[PDB]
Amino acid sequence: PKIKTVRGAAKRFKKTGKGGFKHKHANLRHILTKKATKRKRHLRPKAMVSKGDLGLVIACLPYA
Amino acid sequence: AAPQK
Amino acid sequence: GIREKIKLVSSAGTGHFYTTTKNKRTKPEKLELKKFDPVVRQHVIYKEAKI
Amino acid sequence: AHKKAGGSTRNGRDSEAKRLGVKRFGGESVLAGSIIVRQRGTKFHAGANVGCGRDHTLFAKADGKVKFEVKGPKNRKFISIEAE
Amino acid sequence: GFEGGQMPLYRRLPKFGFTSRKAAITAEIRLSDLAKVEGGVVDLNTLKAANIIGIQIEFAKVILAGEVTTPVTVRGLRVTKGARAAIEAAGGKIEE
RNA sequence: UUUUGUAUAAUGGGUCAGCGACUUAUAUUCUGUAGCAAGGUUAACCGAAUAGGGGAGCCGAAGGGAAACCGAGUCUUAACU
RNA sequence: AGGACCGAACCGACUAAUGUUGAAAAAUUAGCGGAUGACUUGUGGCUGGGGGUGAAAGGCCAAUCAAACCGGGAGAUAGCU
RNA sequence: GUUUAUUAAAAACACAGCACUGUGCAAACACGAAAGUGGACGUAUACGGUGUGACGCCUGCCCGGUGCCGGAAGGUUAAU
RNA sequence: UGAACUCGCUGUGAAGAUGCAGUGUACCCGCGGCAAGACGGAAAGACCCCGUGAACCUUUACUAUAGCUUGACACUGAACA
RNA sequence: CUUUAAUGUUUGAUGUUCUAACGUUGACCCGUAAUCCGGGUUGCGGACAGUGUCUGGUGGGUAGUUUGACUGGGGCGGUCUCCUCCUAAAGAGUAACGGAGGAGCACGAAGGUUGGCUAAUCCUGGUCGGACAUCAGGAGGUUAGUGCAAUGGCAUAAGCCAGCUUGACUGCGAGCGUGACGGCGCGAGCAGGUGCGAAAGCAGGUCAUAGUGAUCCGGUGGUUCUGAAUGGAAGGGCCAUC
Ligand SMILES: COC(=O)c1c(OC)cc2cc3c(c(O)c2c1C)C(=O)[C@]1(OC)C(=O)C=C(OC)[C@@H](O)[C@]1(O)C3=O
Ligand SMILES: [K+]
Ligand SMILES: [K+]
Ligand SMILES: [K+]
Ligand SMILES: [K+]
Ligand SMILES: [K+]
Ligand SMILES: [K+]
Ligand SMILES: [K+]
Ligand SMILES: [K+]
Ligand SMILES: [K+]
Ligand SMILES: [K+]
Ligand SMILES: [K+]
Ligand SMILES: [K+]
Ligand SMILES: [K+]
Ligand SMILES: [K+]
Ligand SMILES: [K+]
Ligand SMILES: [K+]
Ligand SMILES: [K+]
Ligand SMILES: [K+]
Ligand SMILES: [K+]
Ligand SMILES: [Mg+2]
Ligand SMILES: [Mg+2]
Ligand SMILES: [Mg+2]
Ligand SMILES: [Mg+2]
Ligand SMILES: [Mg+2]
Ligand SMILES: [Mg+2]
Ligand SMILES: [Mg+2]
Ligand SMILES: [Mg+2]
Ligand SMILES: [Mg+2]
Ligand SMILES: [Mg+2]
Ligand SMILES: [Mg+2]
Ligand SMILES: [Mg+2]
Ligand SMILES: [Mg+2]
Ligand SMILES: [Mg+2]
Ligand SMILES: [Mg+2]
Ligand SMILES: [Mg+2]
Ligand SMILES: [Mg+2]
Ligand SMILES: [Mg+2]
Ligand SMILES: [Mg+2]
Ligand SMILES: [Mg+2]
Ligand SMILES: [Mg+2]
Ligand SMILES: [Mg+2]
Ligand SMILES: [Mg+2]
Ligand SMILES: [Mg+2]
Ligand SMILES: [Mg+2]
Ligand SMILES: [Mg+2]
Ligand SMILES: [Mg+2]
Ligand SMILES: [Mg+2]
Ligand SMILES: [Mg+2]
Ligand SMILES: [Mg+2]
Ligand SMILES: [Mg+2]
Ligand SMILES: [Mg+2]
Ligand SMILES: [Mg+2]
Ligand SMILES: [Mg+2]
Ligand SMILES: [Mg+2]
Ligand SMILES: [Mg+2]
Ligand SMILES: [Mg+2]
Ligand SMILES: [Mg+2]
Ligand SMILES: [Mg+2]
Ligand SMILES: [Mg+2]
Ligand SMILES: [Mg+2]
Ligand SMILES: [Mg+2]
Ligand SMILES: [Mg+2]
Ligand SMILES: [Mg+2]
Ligand SMILES: [Mg+2]
Ligand SMILES: [Mg+2]
Repeated sequence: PKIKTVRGAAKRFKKTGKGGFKHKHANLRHILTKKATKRKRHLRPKAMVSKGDLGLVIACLPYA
Repeated sequence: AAPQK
Repeated sequence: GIREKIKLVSSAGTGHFYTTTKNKRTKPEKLELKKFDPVVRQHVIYKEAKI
Repeated sequence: AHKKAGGSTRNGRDSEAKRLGVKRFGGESVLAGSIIVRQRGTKFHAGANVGCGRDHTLFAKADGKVKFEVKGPKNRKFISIEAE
Repeated sequence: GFEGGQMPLYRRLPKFGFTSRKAAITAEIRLSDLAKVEGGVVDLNTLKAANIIGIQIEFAKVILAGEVTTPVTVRGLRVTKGARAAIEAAGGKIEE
C-alpha cells in the first residue's frame, strides 16, 4: 500500500526550494512577560531544520 | 518435588 | 510571590499594550509611564490595567 | 551477623560548566564581532578596538590581530586589536 | 520518529499556518506555453483544451519563464510585470 | 554459543540419512544500467490480445509567504545598508 | 433407651518398614479408627466454567483447577534465550 | 462427627446452646433480560444473615473515627 | 553419551585440572565389592534480581458498571378544599 | 419607590372524596377430562403501585488497568531541575550514594543619565552616654560595601549621595560563543521615536554568573489574511498576552 504521511509532521514542516524544511521556533507560545524582547524577537522568523534532524523529518514526510 | 536450596 | 502581573494599555486609540509585574500591596497606586507605541509611532502615556 | 544499613550523603549537587576562558589568542586574526574572552568580572580589560559586553565578554569591534598587553599603574591586562 | 522516549522533534515544535482552498484552483503559465495553444488566443478555455492546465483551474498567471516569439493575445489571465514586457516585445497584447 | 575473558568443571549435540531460518506484494528514496529528453510516461479499458489504441492522470521545467497576493524574485518592516 | 461399649463383614487411612526406571502414575505387610448412624452401598436423575458444589482444605468438577476440556480469533505479543 | 483423592486428620471445620439483626406473606432473600421457581403447600414458638461455640461463674468503660438507625430546620444540589 | 590411547602430586589457569607445566609412579584384560571425584544422572533454579511480562486476591488507588435508591415526563382520569 | 389589601388570571404544591385506565399470587362460572392460560361475573385496591426514557446518590457485588528510576544485589533510607567552589592533572570538558553551600526571587527604583563623594577597625578629647549611639582629631589604606550562596571582579569605582527622567523603547542585525538537537548567550551598526548632558557622549533593565517548564488544548485584545453557490457571519490564520 501507499506510505502514509505522519499527519502531525505535515502541520509543522514545509519543504523549500533546495529540499530543506522550514519550521516555527519553540518557546514563543506562553509565559511571555518574563522573556526579554530581544529573545522573543529572534524567535518570530521561521528556521531551517538542522543536519542531524533531516533524516528523521524525511522519514515522516515521504510525499513532501 | 524435592527440598530446594 | 506578591509580585503580580499587570498590563499597561496605550492611551492612544490603539490596542497596543505592554505587560509587567507589580507588587500590589506595597505600591497600590497605578503605574504610569511614557512608552513607544509602534502603531502611531510616538511616545505616549501608558496606564496600568488588569492582565 | 546482621548486614547493617549505611547512611546517606548530604552533598551531591553541581552546576553546568560554562566554557569560560580565552577564545582567541595572541596574533590570531579576527573579524568584527568575534568574541575574544568569556569572563566573570573584568579579568581582562577592553583596549583599543575592543568592546565589553553586559557580562564582561570582550569582543572585536574591528578586524585585525589580537594583542595582549599589560598597561597602567595597576599592571592590569588589556586586550587590543591591531589593524592588519 | 521514535527517539527512545524523548519528545520527538515533530512534537516539540508548534503547528503553524492554515491551508488555502483557493490555492488548489490556481495555476501558473510559462511564456514557453503560450506557443502550444491552437489559434493564438490564450484564455482559460484554450489552455485547458491544450491540456496545459487542469480542468478544475479557475485562475492563471503568465510568468516570465522561458521565452515567447510568436505574437499572442492573452485574454482574461493575469500577467506579471516581466511577462507583460515579453509579450509586448513579441508584438502581442494583453486585454481584460 | 555467549562474553572483559572459556581446556574450562558455563551452554548445545549419542551417530547417520532426509527436512529446517532474511521471503512475497505494493508504495517511497538512493545507486548501476537502457530508452527518450525540456520533456518523460500511460492506468483502467478496447483489442482475431506481449502489437496498436487509450495521455484520464502523474513527475519536471519557479520561487517566496500563514494567507490574500506578488513573481526571478518574494517575505519581513513605516522602510531597509 | 443410646450420634452407648468390645469386635468381624463394610467404610476409613494414624504409625513404621518395603517399593520409588514399582506388582501399582498412591500399593503391600504388620499394627490402627468407626462399626444402629451426622452410617454405608447398588441403580437412575439434577446442578456447567467467573459457573457449579463445598461440616471450608482455594478443596473437587473424568490421572488436568487462584478459574475444566475441545475448536476458533491465531502465525496473539515476546525491548527475552 | 468432617477435612487438604495424591506429603498436613489437627488445636482447623461442624456441633447442640447463646446473642444481634432482617422479614406481616405477592415476606425478606436467592436463581432468572422475563415468565417463573426455591423459601413453603411454611406464617414471627416461622424463615434468612452474622458472630460465638456443651456446661458452670460471668461478660466491665469509650458513640471521638468508620458503619448502621431515626430526624428535619437551614445551606448546597440533577434532569426539567 | 562431543570424541578418548580416561594415573598421583605441587603449581598455573574464566580463580577447586584425567587432559596445561614440572615431577613421581604405572606389564595387557576381566570378576566380586565400596561410593571420595568425574563441580556424576534426573528438571531451560521453585530462592534472589530483571521484564514499562501474566494471573488471581484486597482496599477510603483510578475509571466504569449490575443492583439498590431520588425526582421529572409517559401509560394517567373526575370533583372539591 | 416602599409597605400593603382585594379582585381577576396563570401555574405549581398538599389534602379528602370518586371510578372508568391499571393491579389482584380474593371468590364463583366457562373453554374443560386442567391449582397453566384466557374470557365472564363479582369484591377489594386505585390514579397509587408498577414498567419505559432521562436524571442525582450509593455501589470491590463485578470488570479493565496503574502502582518510576538510580542503587558496590533488592527492600527501607536518600536523590531526581538550576547556580558557585574543590575533585579537574596551569586551554575547554571530565565520574562516584565524593567534599562544601545556595535558588524556585526582589526593585518604577534597587533602572537611565549628569554632578559630587570615599571604607572597616582602633586610639585620643567630649552633657546624660555605658565595651558599643551622635561630635572633633589622628592612625590605617579597602582588612569595608555589593538586595540574597560562592567565585571572579570593582577607585575611571560596579560602593555612597542628589537633580532630572522611563532606553525596563519598536523593527532589524555584520559577526561570534556553546549545545546531538530543541535551544541558550554576546554584539558593533542601521531606521523610527525618546531621556540625561554645555558637549563629546551614554541608555535595547539591574557588578556578572541561579530566581525556571516544550508541544497539545483553551481563554482575552487587535488585524490591510481566509470565509464551502453569492453578501455576511461562525470557525481558522497572523500579531500581543494568559
Ligand atoms: C523449602 O521447601 C522446600 O524445599 C519444598 C519441599 O521441601 C520438603 C517440598 C515441596 C513439595 C512440593 C512443592 C514444593 O514447592 C516443595 C518445596 C518448595 C510444590 O510446590 C508442589 O510441587 C509438585 C506443587 O506443585 C504444589 C504444592 O502445593 C501447593 C505441593 O504440594 C507440591 O506438590 C509438592 O509436593
Ligand atoms: K552452543
Ligand atoms: K556468563
Ligand atoms: K550449569
Ligand atoms: K546461561
Ligand atoms: K527499491
Ligand atoms: K441410596
Ligand atoms: K473459566
Ligand atoms: K483423627
Ligand atoms: K477444616
Ligand atoms: K474458645
Ligand atoms: K465510637
Ligand atoms: K458513631
Ligand atoms: K453521635
Ligand atoms: K562415586
Ligand atoms: K377487577
Ligand atoms: K555502584
Ligand atoms: K557488593
Ligand atoms: K577545573
Ligand atoms: K539616580
Ligand atoms: Mg500566541
Ligand atoms: Mg555467612
Ligand atoms: Mg561550575
Ligand atoms: Mg518522560
Ligand atoms: Mg561473566
Ligand atoms: Mg586458553
Ligand atoms: Mg563443557
Ligand atoms: Mg572434563
Ligand atoms: Mg546453546
Ligand atoms: Mg548435553
Ligand atoms: Mg457407637
Ligand atoms: Mg477421606
Ligand atoms: Mg492394613
Ligand atoms: Mg477394625
Ligand atoms: Mg470408641
Ligand atoms: Mg468397635
Ligand atoms: Mg450415582
Ligand atoms: Mg491458604
Ligand atoms: Mg482430578
Ligand atoms: Mg482468567
Ligand atoms: Mg488477530
Ligand atoms: Mg507464536
Ligand atoms: Mg473423633
Ligand atoms: Mg494429603
Ligand atoms: Mg495423612
Ligand atoms: Mg470460634
Ligand atoms: Mg464487651
Ligand atoms: Mg440518614
Ligand atoms: Mg590434552
Ligand atoms: Mg603448552
Ligand atoms: Mg604433566
Ligand atoms: Mg569393577
Ligand atoms: Mg552402594
Ligand atoms: Mg548434576
Ligand atoms: Mg533459567
Ligand atoms: Mg523498562
Ligand atoms: Mg479488581
Ligand atoms: Mg471503585
Ligand atoms: Mg488489555
Ligand atoms: Mg530498580
Ligand atoms: Mg581546566
Ligand atoms: Mg590540562
Ligand atoms: Mg558618576
Ligand atoms: Mg569579593
Ligand atoms: Mg547581582
Ligand atoms: Mg459564503
